[PDB]
Amino acid sequence: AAVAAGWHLASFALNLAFWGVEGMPPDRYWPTSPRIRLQIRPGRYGNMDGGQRVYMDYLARSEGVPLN
Amino acid sequence: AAVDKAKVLEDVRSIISTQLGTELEKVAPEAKFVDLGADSLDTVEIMMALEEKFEIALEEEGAEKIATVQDAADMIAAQIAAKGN
Amino acid sequence: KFRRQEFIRYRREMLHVTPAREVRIDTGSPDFIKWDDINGI
Amino acid sequence: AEGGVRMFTCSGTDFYDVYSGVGARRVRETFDRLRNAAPAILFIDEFDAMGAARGAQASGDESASIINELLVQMDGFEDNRGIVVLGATNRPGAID
Amino acid sequence: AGFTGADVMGLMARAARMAARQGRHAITEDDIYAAMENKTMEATLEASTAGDGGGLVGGEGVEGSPDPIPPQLRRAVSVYEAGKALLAYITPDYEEIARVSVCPLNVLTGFTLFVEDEDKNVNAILTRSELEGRMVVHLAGRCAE
Amino acid sequence: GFLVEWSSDFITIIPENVDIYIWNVFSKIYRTIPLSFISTTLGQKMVAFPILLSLSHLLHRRILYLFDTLFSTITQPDTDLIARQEKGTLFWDIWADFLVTAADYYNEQNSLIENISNDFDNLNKIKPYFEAYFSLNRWSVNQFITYQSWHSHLFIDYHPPKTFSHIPALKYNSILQQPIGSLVCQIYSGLFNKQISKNILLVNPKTTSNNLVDYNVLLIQALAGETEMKIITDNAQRYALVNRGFAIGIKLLREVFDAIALNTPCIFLLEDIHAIGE
Amino acid sequence: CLPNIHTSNILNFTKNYEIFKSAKDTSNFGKKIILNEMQNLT
Amino acid sequence: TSAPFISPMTPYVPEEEPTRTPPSIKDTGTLRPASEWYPQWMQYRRREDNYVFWQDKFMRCSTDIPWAEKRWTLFSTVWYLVQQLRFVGTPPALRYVAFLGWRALMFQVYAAHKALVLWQCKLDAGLARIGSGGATATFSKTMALRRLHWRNSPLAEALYALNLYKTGRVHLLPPVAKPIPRPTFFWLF
Amino acid sequence: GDRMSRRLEDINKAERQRVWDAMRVAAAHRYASGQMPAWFDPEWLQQEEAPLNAMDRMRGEQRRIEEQQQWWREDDPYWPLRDWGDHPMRWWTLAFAAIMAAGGLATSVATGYVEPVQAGLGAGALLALAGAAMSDARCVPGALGVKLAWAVCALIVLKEVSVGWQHKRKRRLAASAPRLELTGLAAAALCAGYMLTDMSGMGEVALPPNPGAVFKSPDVAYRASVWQKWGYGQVQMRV
Amino acid sequence: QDITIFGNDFLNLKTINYLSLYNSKNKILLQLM
Amino acid sequence: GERIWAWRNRSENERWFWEVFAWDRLIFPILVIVAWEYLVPNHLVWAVLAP
Repeated sequence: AAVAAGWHLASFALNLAFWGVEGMPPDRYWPTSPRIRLQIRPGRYGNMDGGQRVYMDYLARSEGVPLN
Repeated sequence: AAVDKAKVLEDVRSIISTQLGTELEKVAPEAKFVDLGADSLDTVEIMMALEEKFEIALEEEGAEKIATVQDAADMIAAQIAAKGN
Repeated sequence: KFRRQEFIRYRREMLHVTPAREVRIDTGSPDFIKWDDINGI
Repeated sequence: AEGGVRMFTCSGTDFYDVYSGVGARRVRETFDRLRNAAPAILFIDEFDAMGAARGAQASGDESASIINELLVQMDGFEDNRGIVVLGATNRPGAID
Repeated sequence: AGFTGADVMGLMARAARMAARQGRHAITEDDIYAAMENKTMEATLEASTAGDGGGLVGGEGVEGSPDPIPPQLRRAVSVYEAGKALLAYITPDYEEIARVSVCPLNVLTGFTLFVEDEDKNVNAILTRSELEGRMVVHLAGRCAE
Repeated sequence: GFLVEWSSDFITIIPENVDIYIWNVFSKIYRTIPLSFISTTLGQKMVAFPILLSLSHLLHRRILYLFDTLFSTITQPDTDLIARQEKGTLFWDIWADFLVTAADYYNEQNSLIENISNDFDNLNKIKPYFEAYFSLNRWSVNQFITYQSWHSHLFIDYHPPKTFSHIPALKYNSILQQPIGSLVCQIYSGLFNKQISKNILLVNPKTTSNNLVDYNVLLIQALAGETEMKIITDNAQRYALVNRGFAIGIKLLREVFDAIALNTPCIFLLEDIHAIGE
Repeated sequence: CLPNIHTSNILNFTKNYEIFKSAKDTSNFGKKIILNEMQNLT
Repeated sequence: TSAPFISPMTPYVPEEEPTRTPPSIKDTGTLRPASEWYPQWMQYRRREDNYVFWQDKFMRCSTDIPWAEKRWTLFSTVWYLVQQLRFVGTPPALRYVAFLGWRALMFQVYAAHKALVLWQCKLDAGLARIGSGGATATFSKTMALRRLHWRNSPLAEALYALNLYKTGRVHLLPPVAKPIPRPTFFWLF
Repeated sequence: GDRMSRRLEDINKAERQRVWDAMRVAAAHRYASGQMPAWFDPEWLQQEEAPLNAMDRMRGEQRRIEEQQQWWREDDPYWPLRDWGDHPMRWWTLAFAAIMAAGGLATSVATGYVEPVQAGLGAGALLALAGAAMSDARCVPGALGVKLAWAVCALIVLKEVSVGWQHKRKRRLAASAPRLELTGLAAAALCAGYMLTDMSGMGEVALPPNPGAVFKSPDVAYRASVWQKWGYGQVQMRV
Repeated sequence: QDITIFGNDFLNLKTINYLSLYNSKNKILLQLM
Repeated sequence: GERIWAWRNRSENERWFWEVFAWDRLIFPILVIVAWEYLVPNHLVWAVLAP
């Protein structure tokens, strides 16, 4: 059991030694926004004028601003 | 191109001094290399130390005709002079 | 992140249609402002 | 005719009406019609009617909106395979 | 003289850059003097060299600027700056010299940096002796050339 | 309430920073698969090393693509939006165009009445592939994008196709080596997402030649192409609008500045600053 | 700064030459076997 | 004189484009590593003459690549996997530790090589004595430096040893070693 | 300046040389099929350099040399390290071909197996042809020769260390396993010596370029060509 | 009296300034020839 | 960073190969055809016509 756990622990330690993106250059086959890479853009229907309102607070829901 | 022979001469003198064990004010800008406590298999060690200090490569024929610390300093200054081109 | 938070705040506030940006005076820093550090005064 | 392609046309007037917000949907729809009907060539007379420079008689939300949506249809997600926008003007300095 | 806080912080940044250009990491005082000289010469060559005109830089490779600045044109600049500094030294109660230099930013002129005291004539006084000494020092370069 | 969302399409209500968060977490979780696979399998015995390297790379990319497809499937329009699409297209662009032809052949509610009346009075997907004979993911070759992001409800450009071989004159201008070189060295090492922002003056001589070329834009787009970053460009004349002694655009500019401050890392171009700097 | 290259002449030729050379590899050392086939009694 | 039109006194030897990028500007011809950011000579030149550092960087990295380093072969598309592992699949910390260890090892290797070169100069000075028979106990600093910078092929040092042991002539040296070009086969490597 | 003059002069010299080489090739292809204006002297295709570059070099050389005068062979021991016109690894190729053919015949008669003599004679013949074409290292055959030689010695090393020799079969199964013997070691030394000398020839043969190499190319016709070949002729070039 | 060269005979303003300020009389005579 | 810049400039073909070509246009179609023909009983309507 110790060996079979130490494998996962070594892998987790290795993934920890990364710590971020410092050292990682940009890449053009892999942007950071999935919508650019996947060519996703809204159309005409399903467009509510006061839907933008909702949009804002959803952003405000995740940008963590407890005002909302 | 434009090289400061003063600094080069100072540091060549320092390297020679530190290599042989003679005090810096004794090694004159024209003192040859056998009179300062060095044979033939020791003028090559100080050549190596010079290359190591300045991180350049000495031309070999010009190294066969080194006799005064002035000519050593002049060879090194000419090497550093023509670096980018 | 602070810029993003304040932009979200202000844009929701103005689409719903203060400059009191006080600062706290820290004293433990080495750049602490001394009373008579000043010169020619 | 000699190119053998369907021809769509317009004018500088019907689009520069001041009913606010209508221009965006208008240009969106006409460009989508071009795309689904392509190849085709859109001829538009007195283009300088809409393509005026900034600081004109607007508050940057009606005219700017319609010419920015013209842009977004011309450059943003370009799929205009066979489409050609052939404007007609005689004051080529006034275009934004 | 005449600097403030923003000046000195921007000076520290440009001084770090000037210290990089000589293959060092620690800022020396010579890098600060070089930063002053660099700012001054860049300011003067931005005013001289403009939409076209020009004819003052010396390291651009274009038909205007020769690449190595021929040697007969370096002897002259050195003679010029030497005569100017020599006359500014032997003149009683002139400013003090901080750093003499030749070919800053590759332009074909020298640059002598003068330390002066703001409390002998408090930004307002000009006596006759001082003006005559300045005249002599400004003709010395041409005369030595 | 509930209906404004429940009757609208999915992507217009959800922000993009949310999906960017999801993607960052996924990437950070699975970014150590190749090394673990390689170490596990590897202790003519090591003629298989190329095979295990190939397998590691292919498997990592498979995981990434499976995320991509699972994402892009659940954001398609559902039954409501597809119904809206096809019946709106039958209601708008076949009936109303026949209506327009009828109107301007025959030619305010009363008018629409004689219209509705005077016109009441008078009025195998595969087969073509064989018929042609018996008688493409542009993202795979083109990774250059124009976009408007972080505020959809700014015209950024992603990965321009330039490089420093489109400006040979850089190779000789001995005053441009150090700044541009330091910029590139910083971006490639990742240390550019944590530097204080900068300002730089790009003076170019007055050019009224017969050329449409400008080497400011050329140099900066070459720098945006060499590193595969994104670039934002705007002109200053578009913000020197004043009326009644009130300059409107001069706060539009601070607004676009604090929007640039939300899409890091980026290059912001701003040309002809003397228009607001005399 | 910038050197205002379009009103120059050496910059013009050197620029166009380097761009052309960098576009694509256009060296052909394997077309010279035709030079080793000029006297054949066949 | 096969040349019909013009034949100078020196025969024409064709020139061909280079196949590898030059040593950087910073490295010595020897085995010891470099100063790892700034060379030591940069300190003895004018600030306005050290644009060659960043220019040499721009050249080796982006502007003059010899079209023989951009050949697509079956060998390079697996070396790509190796290099991409090293650059994207490893965390920079382990890379840094390996870097330090490699630097230390290379320093020790250089010290060993220098000692060996010195011993070689002794041995050759000793053998030239038997060779010429008489007075010369001398060697050539030329050959010591050429040995320290790897400028001699093995055949050259063998011929030199023979020439010393038979005729002395400690100032007659092999011509020089020429640079090795980059091997190419076909779509293979 | 004095630093841009050199750049200009090297550009000019390189361009003159390229044009003279293209001329030699096109004139050869026009004269080997009849259409040449009959004042054409086919010995001009032997002037390698260029007339202009040659006149420049001759003038400069005579000026330099005028203004500066204001086994064993005890007269030159370093006779091998001199350019004779052929590849260095040339007598090794022929020596190895002779050794291969001799060993093949010897062993295949002294045993009765038909494989060693066939392998040895094939290897000998191909290495002899290679060592013949390697006798003029400046030309194109001088390069295809080293290519053929490396290929043959590599195949020898491969067969030895991976399949072994038929005449070296025994009853056991761990002793009749392929290891590296003398001939494989010699062939490996040959491949290494070829690679360390010169194999840089014919460098324009590789896999064709992708749409990934022409993404940032400064030319539209070339990129459209590459896309069209690799199956992307319809993708829009918003470039 | 290395490589034969041909000039481009055009005199800019920056070139006129360089020649006027830093060159002798003989350089000017050559340009006029 | 400098090393990654030099390495990116010399390996554009290999990069596009491994990112766009290796699976989608080389390995996946081979695998798909072999897999389909391993299943799918030995008739003609199934082994040739529907493929």
